Amino acid sequence: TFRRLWPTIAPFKAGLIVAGVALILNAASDTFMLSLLKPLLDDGFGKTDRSVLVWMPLVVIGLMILRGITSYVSSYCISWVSGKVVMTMRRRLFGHMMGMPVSFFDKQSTGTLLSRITYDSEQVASSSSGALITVVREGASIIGLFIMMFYYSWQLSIILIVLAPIVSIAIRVVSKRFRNISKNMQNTMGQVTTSAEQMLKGHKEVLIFGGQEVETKRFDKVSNRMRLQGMKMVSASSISDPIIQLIASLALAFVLYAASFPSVMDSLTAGTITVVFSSMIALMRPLKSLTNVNAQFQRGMAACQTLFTILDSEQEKDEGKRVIERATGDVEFRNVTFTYPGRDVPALRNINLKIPAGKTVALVGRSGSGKSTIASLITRFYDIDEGEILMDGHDLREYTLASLRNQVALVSQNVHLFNDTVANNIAYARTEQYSREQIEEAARMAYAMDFINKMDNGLDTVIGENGVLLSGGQRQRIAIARALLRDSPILILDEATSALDTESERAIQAALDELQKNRTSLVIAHRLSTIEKADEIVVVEDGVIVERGTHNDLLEHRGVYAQLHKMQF
Amino acid sequence: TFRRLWPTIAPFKAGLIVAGVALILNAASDTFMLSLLKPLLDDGFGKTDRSVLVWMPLVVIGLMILRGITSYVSSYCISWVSGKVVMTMRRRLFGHMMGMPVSFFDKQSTGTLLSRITYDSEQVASSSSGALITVVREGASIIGLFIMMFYYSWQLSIILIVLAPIVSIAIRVVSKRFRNISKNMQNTMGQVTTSAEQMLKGHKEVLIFGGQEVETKRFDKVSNRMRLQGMKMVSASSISDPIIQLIASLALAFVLYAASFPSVMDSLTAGTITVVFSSMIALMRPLKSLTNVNAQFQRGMAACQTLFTILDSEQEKDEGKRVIERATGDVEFRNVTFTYPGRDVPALRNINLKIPAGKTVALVGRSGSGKSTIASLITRFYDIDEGEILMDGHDLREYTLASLRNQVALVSQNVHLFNDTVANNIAYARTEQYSREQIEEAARMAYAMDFINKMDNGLDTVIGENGVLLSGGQRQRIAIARALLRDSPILILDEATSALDTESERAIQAALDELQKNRTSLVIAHRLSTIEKADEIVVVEDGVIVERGTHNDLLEHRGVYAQLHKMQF
Repeated sequence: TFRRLWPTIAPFKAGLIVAGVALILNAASDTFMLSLLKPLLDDGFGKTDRSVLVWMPLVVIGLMILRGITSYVSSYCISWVSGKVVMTMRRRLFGHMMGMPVSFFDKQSTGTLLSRITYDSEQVASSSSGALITVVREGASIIGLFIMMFYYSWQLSIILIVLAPIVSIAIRVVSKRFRNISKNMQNTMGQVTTSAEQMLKGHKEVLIFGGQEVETKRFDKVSNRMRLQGMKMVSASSISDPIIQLIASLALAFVLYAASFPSVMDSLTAGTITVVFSSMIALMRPLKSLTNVNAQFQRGMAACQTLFTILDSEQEKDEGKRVIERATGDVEFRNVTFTYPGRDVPALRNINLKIPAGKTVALVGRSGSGKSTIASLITRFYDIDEGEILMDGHDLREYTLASLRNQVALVSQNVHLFNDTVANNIAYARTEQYSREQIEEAARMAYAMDFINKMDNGLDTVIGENGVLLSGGQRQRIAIARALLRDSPILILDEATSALDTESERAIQAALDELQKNRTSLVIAHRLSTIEKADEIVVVEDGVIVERGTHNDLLEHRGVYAQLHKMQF
Repeated sequence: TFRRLWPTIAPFKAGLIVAGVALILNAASDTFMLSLLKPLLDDGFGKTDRSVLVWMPLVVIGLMILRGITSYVSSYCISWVSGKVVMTMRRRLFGHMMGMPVSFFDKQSTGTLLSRITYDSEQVASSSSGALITVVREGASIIGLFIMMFYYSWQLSIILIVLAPIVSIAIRVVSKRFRNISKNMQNTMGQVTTSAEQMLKGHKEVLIFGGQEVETKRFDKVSNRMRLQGMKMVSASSISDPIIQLIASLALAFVLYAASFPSVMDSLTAGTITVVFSSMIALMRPLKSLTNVNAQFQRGMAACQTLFTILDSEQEKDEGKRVIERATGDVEFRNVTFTYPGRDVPALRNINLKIPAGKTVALVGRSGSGKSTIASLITRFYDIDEGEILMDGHDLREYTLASLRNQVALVSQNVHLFNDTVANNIAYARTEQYSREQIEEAARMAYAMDFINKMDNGLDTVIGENGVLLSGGQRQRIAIARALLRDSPILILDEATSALDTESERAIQAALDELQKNRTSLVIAHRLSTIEKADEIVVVEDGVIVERGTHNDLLEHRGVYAQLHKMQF
């Protein structure tokens, strides 16, 4: 179909043409190797015992080294072109995916995105390359073989290529005849098989009533029936091979009959004949290879259409351009009803949550639905389905997206530390902005210096995966250091599970207290200490804040907070 | 492979020998077909003679008729041998399967039982036949071709065939080297792809921070890897290809060098070298095929061992020599504990149920746990796990199985009607015992003659599957007719469906009352009318005989019968 990746491969058209010429020369070497038979057959043997036959080994070994060099060069160059186009496709796909919304990553198919970016892309490249090399090198081979046949024997090729379609239509009609006979009788085969099945399904009924002698006689008759049907199957299927071989040898016999001396043929054959036949029994292979070229090309184009469908999806909407340097103004959720995309049930109904500036507000809901959703809603990682999230006098939609990202920071047990040095991870995308001294001080006041000093290289050790592979609490402290260096006016604190890690829960809690001394703290902690520390506490059963107030006030108004507090202890 | 099984195939040895000689002749056909080449080439065209060329087409086409006839005869005769082996194997398998215990019919795999009857029985014969044709035909071709090489060239054959394994080991070591390189490279590729996967899964945390170029740049570096590493996939593999070709052509050079460099060889004429090379390339195939003979043989022998194990498995136990003409005595359980084989939970604990002679007992239970298994137990489908069943003062295990099975008769909504005529189905395995007049008398007394009266051919119509396809209520009517003709002293009724068919339920109930007017009859049933009509009513919830007494008494004492009276309405 329509491919618009040609501008991608246009800069590398030179390498592609070099690969094509290499494949042309490869096919030329192969067909010249085939044509090498005739001088060998005539002069090498018939004329003399020794003469041409000494030159020919050198000629064929030379042709083979030429063929190998051409094949290797073509493979290397087409690999270069494929690698470059797949390089461009991969980086374009990832660049789009950077700004592309969370919706595809919202469990649409996360594991298959890896396939899309690597396996399907290289499948597109390999399919296109395979189609190109196949069509060019097999067209070259076909042209070379045809010119060989016409040059060596002008009159033999026309009769033989006239005969070949006749044999083709004969083979097709015979195969169709025997295939439909086969399936037509296989219907009866299935009938008898079902008869035997129903016969044996009455095992209890046979056992209870009478004996098996009548049953054995019935199975004997049915067995004889399927045995004769199997006779018919094997006979009908086996007679195909004699018939097809007979047709092929009839074609050969007619060819030889034409080769019988008249005035047309045999004037110039000598040992030519085998060469012609050799070429034909070679020529049958590329044409078959040429049959699948279109199918392979269509498969590659379908994969490329999938990739283009991924690419053409709209990026994250960022129409709002209002900028905000510091977000000291409070956050205000006002009757904000959110629905998860792909989820029929409303994830979050209208909620009037207030988050005053420089205060601790704690989400204490235990239902597990909507608790982490608000952390995404405050950050425009999902669209605002309904209601207004007004921060510092303006709604989140109006604000520049990148602004809202840098203003807010979130720290959780789950944190994807990037494959880099710890110092670079501490200031992601801000290493130019933040000095190494600032990074060290941030790690110090986050109480993570023990973990950095533990590793040999320290501030430059590769903390990412396939590197240090540090423990989860250490990842949390790295994240707290990231937020602390950023000094985000708005902090989100998930704390999914409160683990009293030895020698580390005290340090991480101290770091949490250090970070949340100032700035708003939207905390989803299951730890009772943070809940008590919260200036306000909210419990939401996915619809609305059932209870609002202090933890003691929420204890006074039991509702659902009482049993929740029982699980807290 | 300790298959043995030869007594089965011994009487059909003559067909096997005829197939073998025909197949050897078929291989000799190919040998002589290639032998025709040297007269066709050396003395056909290079020679000025004409008639020798006209000789070839007729002889090759007649050779092809010989090949086709030999192939057809071989296929037909080995089909005969295979069909007879399958005949005896299927017969001896099905006889044992009917003799196999009901515990073998454990619902383990009902369709694979047919597969053993159909798929595995044909697999053993097909595999044995394939191994036979492969070894005989391909070995005949191999030995004939070697005789060819030694006949046409006493010298070139030995050098070519001693050089061939050298080329084989060279190909093996080179291919193994490249495969090892590629294989250990695959692990590096797998490791590299994990970096891209990690960066992709980290989108959730890329977006909150600045991300952007520091992501893409990093990805770009990783993007280069599967290009460069990707080149190592295609580069090395590519340079694997011509090298294995090159050395092969080097061998093709060497023999050709040996064609001329000696002053001794000097005896190839023109076509004999072509005959030798053609015979080599035509020999490569049968050597490959002959390598797979052991695999086919062992696979077929494994399927044969499955069938042999099924045949050798112990039948239903028949260690009872006590014979009863008519079971006029009472049937009674004494603390009979039963467990389904393959089930850990005791299906039925100890039960001491007594059934007086003549009187009717009903079993009631919604879930059916424990209720249904008893009706099978009295027929010795599943042997007792513990306890004893006293029939006429002796144990059922003591009684002869075939003798007992005639005493009790089963009636249910689901009855496997055999594909014979209605008259046979009424007197299955008893058509000689009872007269046709008795059969129609039983049909009339069953009060279901009408459905058979309106039937086209009357009592002689094929009634089972691939026939009239009778209705399930009418199947139950046929069963009540079966019992009427048998006049079994013991009756078990299932009555699971409890279907109130219009005008057929009434006749069914009338027939049930007619049959159970006399003789012992226990009835599982959800019908309140039948439960009331029962002389005794029993409720079993898989644990114990919960309630014993009349239905009014079982209503007076709540227990569980009241809950049954709820949905009996």
